Amino acid sequence: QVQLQQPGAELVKPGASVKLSCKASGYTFTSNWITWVKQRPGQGLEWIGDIYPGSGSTTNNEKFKSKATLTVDTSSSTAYMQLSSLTSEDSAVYYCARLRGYYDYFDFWGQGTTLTVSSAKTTPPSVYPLAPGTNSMVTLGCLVKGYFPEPVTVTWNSGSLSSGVHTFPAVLQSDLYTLSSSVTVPSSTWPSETVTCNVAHPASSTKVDKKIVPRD
Amino acid sequence: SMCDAFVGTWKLVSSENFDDYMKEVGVGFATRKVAGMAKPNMIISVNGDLVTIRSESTFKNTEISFKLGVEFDEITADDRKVKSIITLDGGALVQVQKWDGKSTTIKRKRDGDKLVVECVMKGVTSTRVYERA
Amino acid sequence: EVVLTQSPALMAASPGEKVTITCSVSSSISSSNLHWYQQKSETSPKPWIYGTSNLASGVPVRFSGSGSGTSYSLTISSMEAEDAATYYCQQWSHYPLTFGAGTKLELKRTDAAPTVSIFPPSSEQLTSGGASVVCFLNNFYPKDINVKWKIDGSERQNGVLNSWTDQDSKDSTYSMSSTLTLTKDEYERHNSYTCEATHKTSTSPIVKSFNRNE
Repeated sequence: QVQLQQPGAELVKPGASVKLSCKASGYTFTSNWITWVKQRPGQGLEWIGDIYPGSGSTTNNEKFKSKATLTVDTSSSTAYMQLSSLTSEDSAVYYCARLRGYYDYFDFWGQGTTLTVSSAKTTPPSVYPLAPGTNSMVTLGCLVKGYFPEPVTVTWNSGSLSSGVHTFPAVLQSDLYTLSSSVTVPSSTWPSETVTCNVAHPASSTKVDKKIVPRD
Repeated sequence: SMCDAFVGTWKLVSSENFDDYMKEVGVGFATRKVAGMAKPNMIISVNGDLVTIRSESTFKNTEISFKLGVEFDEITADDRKVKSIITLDGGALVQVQKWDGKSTTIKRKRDGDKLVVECVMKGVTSTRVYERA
Repeated sequence: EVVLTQSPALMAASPGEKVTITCSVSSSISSSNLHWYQQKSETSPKPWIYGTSNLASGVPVRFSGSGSGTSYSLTISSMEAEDAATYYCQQWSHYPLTFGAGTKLELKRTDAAPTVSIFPPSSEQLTSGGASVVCFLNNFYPKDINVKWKIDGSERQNGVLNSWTDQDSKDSTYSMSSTLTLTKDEYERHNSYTCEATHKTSTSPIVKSFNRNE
């Protein structure tokens, strides 16, 4: 079947350059334009360029002239987009797509490559518990702070407590990530029955547990 | 004989209005771009009542084989799914193509030593002139 | 540049209901080059309708597309739960290739008030040196809501960070953490910490608070 393969995520320092790939298969590579689309979190879709494998000719956005440069290797059946002089503004998901002739719409898409440009450095999370100071139902939480890489996997009671959990999406505060998780449990359960927040950060191989101890 | 004044290998000498022709055909910017890189050689050949036109380029090798008066399906250079019918009248080959409720005409005739192809869509006329290879 | 303006930026519809988005153009395009894509959860967008009205492989029959000169549109005959998604039109008749900004389609449900919860800095964090105050605002509809932090009876916007979950797959509500980051020293200056939420359901804003030493 028709498929474009992009790596999942890339990490590069500011000021450096990076070259992203879109490997094609399931159709004759040189017969279709390949486009690149940038998407930032929250924001909509941005067009960078088109390349015609087989010729290597390009059409480009005037907004991305300095930044992006499109090329191909037909032997490999791959498309490449090189970004340069990287800043935080280049942290986004980059989609490559196959374009369909006459009409000129994108019928096939690669998963994005989530590019992250940051001063970096594998840092595990600090895990803090959030107890109250309520009701039939009691909300608790934990704060997973300053962890860089991405992702983290927050679970509660080793997965036991699942529905009525909200693990919120992380924000970059400076050059680290922070996110929160909220669980709700019955007052009959807690504090007598313990609640623990289990956070696993693959990048540092660290798995941590915080018993939510009260003051309430 | 048959249809023998068209038979041969032809090479493009001059094109005019072709991009605009494709704008009227509804063809997208990317496809119009590739289509205007290619300056193909048209190769014609007749066996019995079946004529064949082969637009042969680096980028795309198309080939239509048609009986003449008989409707046939075609994928055009610019990537349309069309129904075409080809007629011979007054020394000219008139190809009509229909798709998505639209119709265009490709008329191929001789001038003298040269072969002129005119494509017509909603009063945009393209004119390509080929000479012999 | 051909500017595509998509109307309702944001839209709510209940299963069964008829739905129309418009994509409106600043200048003439060829209907054959106007396309819609559907994106869910910011994963790879999908081709939905091509050439104004065509409809991509495996796209259901309830969807249709329409167009004419000034405006194009996308219609669902009858809303389904899986149709909740963000839909972008796009144009490739003329350089540059442009997109519209999208219209998010959410699922409509009954209004629901938020559960507000405020959380003081854990002694672990204080010991470690920082001080993050957290307020949860959980399971509410619609997505529009104000979160105000007051310290000792006066608004603090400096250092507030918010975070919104995507529409819940089971109950179609939204939730939010709002986090206040302070230096431990400034935390120890003030005593009363108050998270105040204003949401369409209630007139009176919901006020949760704590005192640094109770």
